[PDB]
Amino acid sequence: RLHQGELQLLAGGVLQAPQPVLVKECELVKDVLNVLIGVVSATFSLCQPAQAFVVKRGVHVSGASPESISSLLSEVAEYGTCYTRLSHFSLQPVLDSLYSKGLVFQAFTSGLRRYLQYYRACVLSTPPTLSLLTIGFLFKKLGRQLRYLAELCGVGAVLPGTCGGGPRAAFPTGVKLLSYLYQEALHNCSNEHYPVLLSLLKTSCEPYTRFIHDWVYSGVFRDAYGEFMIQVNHEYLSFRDKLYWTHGYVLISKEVEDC
Amino acid sequence: PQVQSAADETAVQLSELLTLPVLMKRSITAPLAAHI
Amino acid sequence: MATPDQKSPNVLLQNLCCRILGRSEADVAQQFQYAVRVIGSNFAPTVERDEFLVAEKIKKELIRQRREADAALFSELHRKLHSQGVLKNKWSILYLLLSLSEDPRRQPSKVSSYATLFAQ
Amino acid sequence: MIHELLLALSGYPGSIFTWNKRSGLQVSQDFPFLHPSETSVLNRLCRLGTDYIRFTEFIEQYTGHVQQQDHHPSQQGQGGLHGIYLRAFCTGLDSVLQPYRQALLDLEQEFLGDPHLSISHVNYFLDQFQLLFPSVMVVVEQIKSQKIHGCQILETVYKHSCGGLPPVRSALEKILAVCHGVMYKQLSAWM
Amino acid sequence: MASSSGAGAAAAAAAANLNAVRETMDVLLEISRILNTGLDMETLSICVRLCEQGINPEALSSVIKELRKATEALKAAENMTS
Amino acid sequence: PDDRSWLEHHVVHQYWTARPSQFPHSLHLHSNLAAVWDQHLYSSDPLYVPDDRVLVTETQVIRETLWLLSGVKKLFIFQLIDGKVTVRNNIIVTHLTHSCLRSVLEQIAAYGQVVFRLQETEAPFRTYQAFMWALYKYFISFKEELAEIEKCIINNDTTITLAIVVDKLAPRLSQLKVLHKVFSTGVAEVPPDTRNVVRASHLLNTLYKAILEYDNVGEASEQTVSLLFSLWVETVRPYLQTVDEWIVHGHLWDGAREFIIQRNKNVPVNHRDFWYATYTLYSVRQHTMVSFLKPVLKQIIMAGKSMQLLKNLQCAESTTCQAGARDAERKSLYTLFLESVQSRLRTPKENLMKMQSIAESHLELDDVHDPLLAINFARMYLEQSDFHEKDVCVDRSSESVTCQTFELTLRSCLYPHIDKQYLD
Repeated sequence: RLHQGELQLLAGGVLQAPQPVLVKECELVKDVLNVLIGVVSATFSLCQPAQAFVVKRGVHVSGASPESISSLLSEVAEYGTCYTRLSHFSLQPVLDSLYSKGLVFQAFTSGLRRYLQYYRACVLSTPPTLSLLTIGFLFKKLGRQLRYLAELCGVGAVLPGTCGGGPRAAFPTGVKLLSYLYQEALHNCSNEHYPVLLSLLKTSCEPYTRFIHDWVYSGVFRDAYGEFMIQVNHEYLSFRDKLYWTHGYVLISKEVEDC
Repeated sequence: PQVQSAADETAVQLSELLTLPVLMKRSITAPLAAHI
Repeated sequence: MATPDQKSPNVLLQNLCCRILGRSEADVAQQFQYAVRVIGSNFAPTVERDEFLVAEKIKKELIRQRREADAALFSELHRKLHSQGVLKNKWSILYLLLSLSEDPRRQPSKVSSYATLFAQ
Repeated sequence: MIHELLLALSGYPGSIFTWNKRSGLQVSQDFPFLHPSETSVLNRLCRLGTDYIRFTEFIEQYTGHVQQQDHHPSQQGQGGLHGIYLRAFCTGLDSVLQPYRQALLDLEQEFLGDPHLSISHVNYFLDQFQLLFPSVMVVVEQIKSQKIHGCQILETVYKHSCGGLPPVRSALEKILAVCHGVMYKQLSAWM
Repeated sequence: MASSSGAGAAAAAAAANLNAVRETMDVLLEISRILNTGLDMETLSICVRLCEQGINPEALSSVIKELRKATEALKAAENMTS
Repeated sequence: PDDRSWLEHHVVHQYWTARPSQFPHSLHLHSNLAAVWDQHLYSSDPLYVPDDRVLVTETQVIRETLWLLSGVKKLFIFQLIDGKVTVRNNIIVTHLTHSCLRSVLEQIAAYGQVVFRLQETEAPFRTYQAFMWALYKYFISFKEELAEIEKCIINNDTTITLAIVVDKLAPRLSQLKVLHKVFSTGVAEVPPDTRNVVRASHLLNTLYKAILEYDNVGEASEQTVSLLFSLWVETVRPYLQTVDEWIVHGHLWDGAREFIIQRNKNVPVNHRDFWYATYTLYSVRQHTMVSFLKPVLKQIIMAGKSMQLLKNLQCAESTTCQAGARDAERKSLYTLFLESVQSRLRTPKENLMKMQSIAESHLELDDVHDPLLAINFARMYLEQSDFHEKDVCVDRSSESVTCQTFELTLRSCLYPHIDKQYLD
């Protein structure tokens, strides 16, 4: 407090330092836990466009400087922002008829919902008796991995309107999904996300693998979103000549890499 | 197995022995080749 | 936006007298009166009103004290201060800093205790 | 301040311990409430914190970013630290800071138990990391400066593994083991 | 929804300006120390505020010298009475 | 500032700051000894001008002394001039005479200057690295006692005086003095332009002679003898490692060329002089012989030559590269020597299951745990949380009468093993 007063005296009133509000840790932990679920607290307010908690100015913690405490809380708020924004991005629930991302993407989002459920379970498993620094260090790796995966999936926590990051690419589907997953797995093969990325790839391929099974066994194209490389043109599929084989079911050959 | 249990460790043993593309190839093409 | 209550120069001077004497403002009343008398007096313009000229004079003075490393450090700090642009009156602050410099090499002519007689 | 000092060592600079992009974490100024010898001890601790901050900056620089799927992964290795070995290096750095984080947490617990503890107890307890961190930081800075690429970085680590500090040797052995695990995975794929 | 995001950026800009001021103040303190001015953090801040108010450096120096002589007599008495 | 000033008055006075903290002290003759001496001096010499003396607290003096002994620089009372700790002249304590305080502080300052010279050590070479490591361990051991003294001071329950602290540190102070002299002779007496090999050889000979001196010094040097033995083990560790590498792999890996034997790269294995010229002793000065190894230096040379020949003879893949005891699984010459010395001197899925239990306690029953995801989340959160993954007692004090001579202990714990490996 003395040092902040001295700094204010030196700054001649121009730096309106937000008044340091001293809060008890047995409370700060609760605010941190709310951030871990992306919930805004008395110290952290949710910035709606970012779906991000914003720290109340002038948060003071006992035993630490309000500026240093604010820095720590800013890092924790960034992790909570990543959690809440990622949850919202993954929260696209139902593969309804308006869902154009396909069944592989829908299954991926289901797996992502499972992942976020596991994250919530972990956050709830965190005892509120842990230290703020201990909790921060324990979740530092997990938050970094979550941020890396969110950027990798284009579902990065940054608000699309405020982040001058270019347009977050639509989550790849079908062959595009497979290529995206393969590239990320190669790039993230050393990360803690590599097993998780493999799990998500399996889960997203499961509807695609069912479609593949039906195509291979019955020649039935079960691709509801056009993700399979083969399209069936039923007008020629009813043909009883060479044209039946060539045009009734057509494999999209030109973009074989994309199909 | 892949990622479907918890305590299970063999579920990823191939995933640690084999690379994800090679693991997926081995896992998918063998039944695929049989059916084809 | 309520610019921290930088108490008026009279209050600041009283606080400064109290701080310098290590006594409360009420205990520094004679010193406060002396300070008020000095502050109300017409002061000659500072020797140098050029930020760079004042900085150069400070560097030269440090060199004169055989503090050549300190002279270089002073020139560097002056460059840094000029680049920072925080001070509005660079010439006045530079002149003040030059005026407040003390030569460590010159054995302090110990102020005879007799000077205290006039402080009261 | 001790909690503030740890926060600065945990990457939260304050008014006393300022972080400078050029200077790293540093004590902002001499404070009237410390003996100048205490100021010197604080400056040494701020040196350690600066090294930790620089390590954290490097960790973020090479691990903190999601790997951009730039089509040519080979060219990622040139400018930015990239490569499976680069990811392994960052992971090793984080693992080596994990024991440091644990020691910092133990210090935090001790300070919570006894509010009368002084900096000398920390300086005793943290001296092992005050010796460890400078050498690993020098090794990492050398790797960055020489642009060691791919497994050739591993060769430098081996050269660095020949260090005289037993704890530095062990830490570099752990990092080398992780990188060798990745190398062995690639070698297995090839073979 | 956008507006809530803006306040954080404004606060960050103000904090960056304040941090820059703090760095500048530390540099200024170091410069004063190199010049052997004898000002402490509180005394230096008071002098800066006074200097910011336009005080003549010659007048300020004379006032400082007189205050220092009075302070030295008072400090000698305080050290003698304990 | 008012609350801060009240604390500053109650949290211990700024006397450690150049601001004069005037503190109330008893005017009793026994308590005002400084003041009584000032009165007598003032009364005795009409030419006597009273110098300005700074009154310092005894507890404050003790704390600053401990900080100096803890290796803190920039003390207020004790200034370091040309690497010499010097007391500020205007310091006085209530209970000591200026001359008496000056004498005690001069002794303390001499010890602090010694520490400071020792504190400045950079470790540029393997042997210098070992010496630095040993010095760091010693300084740790000293800092432990210093921290315990500081803790006792902090408790403030009992009167601790400077004399009491000096007496407590007397054995440590003596060890520090012996170490300072030994270090000065081994390193400080070494000319700066000496080759790193030459510096190392001089240090090694100094170590051997010091070892002999301390062994002759008897029980009173037990702590010092232990220190020297640990230092010798550490300094030989790089040397013993190089010897082990030469014996096992037949290759002298000496980046700094600090070993007394240098391999001549100009002598190929198929050269007639391979057996003779390939590995050359740095024999330019006869002084390059390692005194502690000198009794075994010839056997060492023969073993190294044999291993260098075998590795340098294009041997068919000889089965005697057994996949069994790896040289890494072989106790290193430093490790084997330490183990043999200690023995002669009698000297010194589960994580997945945990993650599954955590999930069962915190995950809803119906959500299938994904084992790849389970492992990932375990590593990032649970394995992150459960990372509470936080010595050769060469002390002759136990059986100094039964401890063999340094050369005898070497011959019995290391040399027999070295001879065995050479014979094999």
